[PDB]
Amino acid sequence: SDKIIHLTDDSFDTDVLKADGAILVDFWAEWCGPCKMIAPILDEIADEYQGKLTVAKLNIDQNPGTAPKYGIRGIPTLLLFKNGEVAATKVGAASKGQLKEFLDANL
Ligand SMILES: [Cu+2]
Ligand SMILES: [Cu+2]
Repeated sequence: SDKIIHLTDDSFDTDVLKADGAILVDFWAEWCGPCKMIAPILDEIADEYQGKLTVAKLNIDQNPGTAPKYGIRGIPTLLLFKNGEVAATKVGAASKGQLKEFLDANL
């Protein structure tokens, strides 16, 4: 968790929308087992990709306003923002290797 940005509905418009560079946003909730499984993978990705990527998390139960802005249907959903715009999307479970493939194709 040392490299994960904790987002809220109150901070999203600053920390994501006013940021240049790439930010991987994980939309999650505590009831979601696959979300909890990807959590340690995100710590590893945040470290390996530091300096070309920031990793952030938004809990959709605590912060219900953001996900509908992007039409999110279910979780996990990962949105890769580049300079305030969604540039890539991945839904559902992902292994480390699958997440690295997704990031490498988009960074
Ligand atoms: Cu950490
Ligand atoms: Cu490292």
